[PDB]
Amino acid sequence: PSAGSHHNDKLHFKKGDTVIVLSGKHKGQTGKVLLALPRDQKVVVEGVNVITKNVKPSMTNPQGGQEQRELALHASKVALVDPETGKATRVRKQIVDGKKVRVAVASGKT
Amino acid sequence: MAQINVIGQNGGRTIELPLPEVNSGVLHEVVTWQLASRRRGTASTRTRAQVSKTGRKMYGQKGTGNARHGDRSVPTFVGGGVAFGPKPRSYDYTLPRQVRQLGLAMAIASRQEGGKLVAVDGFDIADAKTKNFISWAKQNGLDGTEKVLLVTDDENTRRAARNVSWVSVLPVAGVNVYDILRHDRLVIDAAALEIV
Amino acid sequence: PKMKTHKMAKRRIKITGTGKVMAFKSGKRHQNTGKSGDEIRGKGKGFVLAKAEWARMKLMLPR
Amino acid sequence: MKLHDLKPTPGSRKDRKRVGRGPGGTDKTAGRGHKGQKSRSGAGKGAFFEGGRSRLIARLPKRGFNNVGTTYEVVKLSQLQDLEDTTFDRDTLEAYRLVRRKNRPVKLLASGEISRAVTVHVDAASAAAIKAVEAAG
Amino acid sequence: PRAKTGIVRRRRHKKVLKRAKGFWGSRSKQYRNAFQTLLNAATYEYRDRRNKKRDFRRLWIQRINAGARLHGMNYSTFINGLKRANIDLNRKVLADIAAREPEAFKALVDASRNARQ
RNA sequence: GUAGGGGAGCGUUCAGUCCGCGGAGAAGCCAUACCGGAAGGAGUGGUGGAGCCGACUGAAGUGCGGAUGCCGGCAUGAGU
RNA sequence: AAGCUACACCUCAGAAGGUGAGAGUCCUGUAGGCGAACGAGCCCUGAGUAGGUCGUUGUUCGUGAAACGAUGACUGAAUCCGCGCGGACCACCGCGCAAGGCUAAAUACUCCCAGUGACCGAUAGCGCAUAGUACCGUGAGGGAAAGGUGAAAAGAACCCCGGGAGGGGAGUGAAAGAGAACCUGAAACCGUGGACUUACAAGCAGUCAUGGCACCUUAUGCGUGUUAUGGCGUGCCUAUUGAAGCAUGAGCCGGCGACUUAGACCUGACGUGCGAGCUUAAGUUGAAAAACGGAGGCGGAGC
RNA sequence: UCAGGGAACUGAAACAUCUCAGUACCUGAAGGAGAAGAAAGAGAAUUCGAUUCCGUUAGUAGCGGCGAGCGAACCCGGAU
Ligand SMILES: [Ca+2]
Ligand SMILES: [Ca+2]
Ligand SMILES: [Mg+2]
Ligand SMILES: [Mg+2]
Ligand SMILES: [Mg+2]
Ligand SMILES: [Mg+2]
Ligand SMILES: [Mg+2]
Ligand SMILES: [Mg+2]
Ligand SMILES: [Mg+2]
Ligand SMILES: [Mg+2]
Ligand SMILES: [Mg+2]
Ligand SMILES: [Mg+2]
Ligand SMILES: [Mg+2]
Ligand SMILES: [Mg+2]
Ligand SMILES: [Mg+2]
Ligand SMILES: [Mg+2]
Ligand SMILES: [Mg+2]
Ligand SMILES: [Mg+2]
Ligand SMILES: [Mg+2]
Ligand SMILES: [Mg+2]
Ligand SMILES: [Mg+2]
Ligand SMILES: [Mg+2]
Ligand SMILES: [Mg+2]
Ligand SMILES: [Mg+2]
Ligand SMILES: [Mg+2]
Ligand SMILES: [Mg+2]
Ligand SMILES: [Mg+2]
Ligand SMILES: [Mg+2]
Ligand SMILES: [Mg+2]
Ligand SMILES: [Mg+2]
Ligand SMILES: [Mg+2]
Ligand SMILES: [Mg+2]
Ligand SMILES: [Mg+2]
Ligand SMILES: [Mg+2]
Ligand SMILES: [Mg+2]
Ligand SMILES: [Mg+2]
Ligand SMILES: [Mg+2]
Ligand SMILES: [Mg+2]
Ligand SMILES: [Mg+2]
Ligand SMILES: [Mg+2]
Ligand SMILES: [Mg+2]
Ligand SMILES: [Mg+2]
Ligand SMILES: [Mg+2]
Ligand SMILES: [Mg+2]
Ligand SMILES: [Mg+2]
Ligand SMILES: [Mg+2]
Ligand SMILES: [Mg+2]
Ligand SMILES: [Mg+2]
Ligand SMILES: [Mg+2]
Ligand SMILES: [Mg+2]
Ligand SMILES: [Mg+2]
Ligand SMILES: [Mg+2]
Ligand SMILES: [Mg+2]
Ligand SMILES: [Mg+2]
Ligand SMILES: [Mg+2]
Ligand SMILES: [Mg+2]
Ligand SMILES: [Mg+2]
Ligand SMILES: [Mg+2]
Ligand SMILES: [Mg+2]
Ligand SMILES: [Mg+2]
Ligand SMILES: [Mg+2]
Ligand SMILES: [Mg+2]
Ligand SMILES: [Mg+2]
Ligand SMILES: [Mg+2]
Ligand SMILES: [Mg+2]
Ligand SMILES: [Mg+2]
Ligand SMILES: [Mg+2]
Repeated sequence: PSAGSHHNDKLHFKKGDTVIVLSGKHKGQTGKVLLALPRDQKVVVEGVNVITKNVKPSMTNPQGGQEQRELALHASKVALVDPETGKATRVRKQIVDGKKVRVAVASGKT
Repeated sequence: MAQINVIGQNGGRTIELPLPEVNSGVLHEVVTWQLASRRRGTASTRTRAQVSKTGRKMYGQKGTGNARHGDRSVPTFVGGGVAFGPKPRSYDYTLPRQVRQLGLAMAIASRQEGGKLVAVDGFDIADAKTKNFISWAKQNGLDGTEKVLLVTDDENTRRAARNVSWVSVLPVAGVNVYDILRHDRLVIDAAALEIV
Repeated sequence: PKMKTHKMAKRRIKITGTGKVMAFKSGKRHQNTGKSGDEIRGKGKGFVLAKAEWARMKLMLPR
Repeated sequence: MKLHDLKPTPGSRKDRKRVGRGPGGTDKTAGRGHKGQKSRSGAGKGAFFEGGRSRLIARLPKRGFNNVGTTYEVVKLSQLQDLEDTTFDRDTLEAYRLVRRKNRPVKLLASGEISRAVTVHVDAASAAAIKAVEAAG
Repeated sequence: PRAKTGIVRRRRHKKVLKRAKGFWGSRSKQYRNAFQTLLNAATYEYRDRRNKKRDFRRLWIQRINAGARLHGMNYSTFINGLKRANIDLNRKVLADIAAREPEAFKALVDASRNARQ
């Protein structure tokens, strides 16, 4: 099945952005972007994570071991914010030097 | 009869409509003709034989003890070859001219029970923006509890609302015994085609 | 399409009239003839009867 | 009008014969009879002994005139009609042929029609009523 | 448009199969013997209904002369003598009168015999 | 009442329009003693887990018990 | 949550796809706008000939009264008061200049790409949800079946019986009534349990009648299941004068499987439009739609 | 697409002419197309005006064991 790139293989955000989730259990919760894989539309943000029962043996250890770990989301979270939640986003209109197409919403830069 | 117009004039006008209580008979046959004429003929299926992709002669006409059979490409086989399948074809046919002109006249006529708004110009839309077309229509009882068909002449004026879920545009000419009959009302506008 | 069977045309079977199928009268062609003088004459123009439907579609366009 | 409530004229569409498809009618053998040369088909209008072969009297050509019987011609009210006005006013469809008139009940008033040729007895009843007829000189 | 057989054929077959209750063997489980058994069963249902009319006829009669002869006359010289007693005409299932009230069937015996004298 | 002609219809897919229904659960499947003159159609329950019924019109790859029919699965012979 | 609801908003943009279930206003997009260095793209005028005889042949041309073009064999002209044709042939009257060459466009097709569909949706659709593979053949050549965890791998740490395989718990998850022999899961077929039954019985396997024993969710009845016993009772189809036939076919169940399509074609029934008149074809222009187009076709005169 | 070769089942209710059909097949040459093309023409109006394609003429004129069956062109309307 071809996947992820119905969104023209583009991300609506960057590797280090602060972002908020709207979706399911994690709606309204916030975190820094950590992994952004664009062609599978995956995103990892701090505090979304869960208990991966881990390799029963011999990952240099005899016994296995549960441990909490990051669990990525489809770009079902909603992206950059500044006016303090939600936020659509439009502006790509030249910072200083006039070259970088910075971001904005109904307000200022991101 | 002769319903009131809007901005340009406000005259009466009703043409001698074909109104014997406009039978569903002629109207139905025109609609069927149109839905038939527009149909594409794109339904290929593989012929019993050679269009299907298989072989030869299979084995023993007599004496194997298995049933008779000849090749792997026949409808009795679960292999290939539809016997009497669709093949591409056309359904369009010249319906007689008198009946389609009678049809659209009857269609316009069917809306003189309760329907058919102004044929005249009535365009106070700010060049071309939908919210202002919605206001124009909203002053005419076109609040959109009823789907409505618009016909006119100015790309600037139909462009106002190609979007709205109730209305759909068509230019002058290109009217449809089906379209005006399938929307719940007709904004006839364009007074030129309306009067002769 | 649809041919006429040209075996119908200059052969007997005129199509003509109120839709009925005339044909000729046959025996003593130009095969030999002593025989009667009132039969050698009575071989002009007949007209068949319960076969016409077959004859017509031989030649429904009246060639 | 309601497309739900459109209805074709009763009796203007009848259903196809579905041959096969039950012992509720047209069982087993289809419309067909049982054995015999009735099966995957061929052979036409031919009896396969001797097909009533009658003899052939023959002459190849023909060419026939276009007709204008003058019974419509008298109620016409418009008179003195040259016939190239007539093909381009009504009647006389044929462009490839030549025109002729003929006697049909009466003639009555005067007229003057320029047809390609006509029956001699039209001149017996067109000349009476003070009318000319032009054979095309 | 293709229009495969799906859902139609199973529904038909299941209705036939469900007509088969305690049918023996593959009469209850294979469609083809279930349906075929039902053809012959049609034959039997109709014929039998008509016949059941005539069968209770027979049971009727066979009780009535047993009681009659208990009183010393046969069926023949009894249903005669009620009809010859004319207005006596009760006819339908005299069986039950003979089978439950004998005080009554004795009186009907006396009536028939009086009519034949 | 056989071939055969005639009449009125039931069900399947697709299309147009309507009326709507669906995670408080759809189609499909499963049971059933209700209904219609038949093809059939509903009620309720169990299963399922994402689509779908009813009405009117239109178009058909539209209705299987057979064809030593096809594909597939599974039996009998036999614990031989 | 995208559904319900309540209040808003854009619309030259309500085409579409994704997103934990159905989103105009969340994402990709859409209408519209812009858009690069190199990038692709409209006195003469034809001789081994013309013409002829023999064999043949092409167009409607089957040796027919058979012209004309065409060469295989043998022959073989004339110049502008001249040369070829006009269906044996002749005269007249007409049409045209052979034996030198080139020539775009309207036409065809579909390996390849895009869009669309009263096209399929896993026995369908291409043979292939990919494979000319596996497999068969010395070869030429023939030739399969093909699918689905969950929204997300969070893909089951740890414990228990077992060499394992397999399972039972604990966890995760809405669901493990999804666990990787992973959507639904019919039927034939195999079993385990229960009710009612069956070890002197003769049986197309039912049907109708009545007693017995269970049961009570369209359901305490004219019930439902199952029994005992009586009466009656020769599978189905085909093919046939005549089939239970010791005549054909068939192990069973599932799915595939047979009166169609085409054409300005004929001939009827029914229905609609216009009616002494009715109608277009190819095409042109417009297409979220259809108008135009009389060439031509059918009536109207028959023998 | 053009060319050099060129079948037979079949239909004719048998089969020789005939049909199937210059179809299948083989071979040669070429391209995005190709062929054809600029009148010793069509044809009967002293009309026309290179070629190709479509409609119609018309299943008409004709061909034919005058059997089965095969089947033009001109005029006219279009694409160019
Ligand atoms: Ca043993
Ligand atoms: Ca044994
Ligand atoms: Mg065998
Ligand atoms: Mg196939
Ligand atoms: Mg049809
Ligand atoms: Mg005649
Ligand atoms: Mg039909
Ligand atoms: Mg019938
Ligand atoms: Mg038979
Ligand atoms: Mg056959
Ligand atoms: Mg024939
Ligand atoms: Mg004979
Ligand atoms: Mg005419
Ligand atoms: Mg019986
Ligand atoms: Mg009695
Ligand atoms: Mg539910
Ligand atoms: Mg049901
Ligand atoms: Mg779901
Ligand atoms: Mg079929
Ligand atoms: Mg049968
Ligand atoms: Mg079978
Ligand atoms: Mg098998
Ligand atoms: Mg959506
Ligand atoms: Mg909302
Ligand atoms: Mg020269
Ligand atoms: Mg020569
Ligand atoms: Mg010669
Ligand atoms: Mg000959
Ligand atoms: Mg000559
Ligand atoms: Mg020559
Ligand atoms: Mg001549
Ligand atoms: Mg489908
Ligand atoms: Mg397949
Ligand atoms: Mg399969
Ligand atoms: Mg293959
Ligand atoms: Mg090998
Ligand atoms: Mg090999
Ligand atoms: Mg999945
Ligand atoms: Mg295991
Ligand atoms: Mg284990
Ligand atoms: Mg839990
Ligand atoms: Mg389980
Ligand atoms: Mg499951
Ligand atoms: Mg396992
Ligand atoms: Mg699912
Ligand atoms: Mg499963
Ligand atoms: Mg057990
Ligand atoms: Mg048991
Ligand atoms: Mg014993
Ligand atoms: Mg016993
Ligand atoms: Mg025994
Ligand atoms: Mg019994
Ligand atoms: Mg016999
Ligand atoms: Mg018998
Ligand atoms: Mg036997
Ligand atoms: Mg047998
Ligand atoms: Mg036999
Ligand atoms: Mg056998
Ligand atoms: Mg026609
Ligand atoms: Mg044609
Ligand atoms: Mg032969
Ligand atoms: Mg033959
Ligand atoms: Mg031959
Ligand atoms: Mg070919
Ligand atoms: Mg080649
Ligand atoms: Mg080459
Ligand atoms: Mg032309």
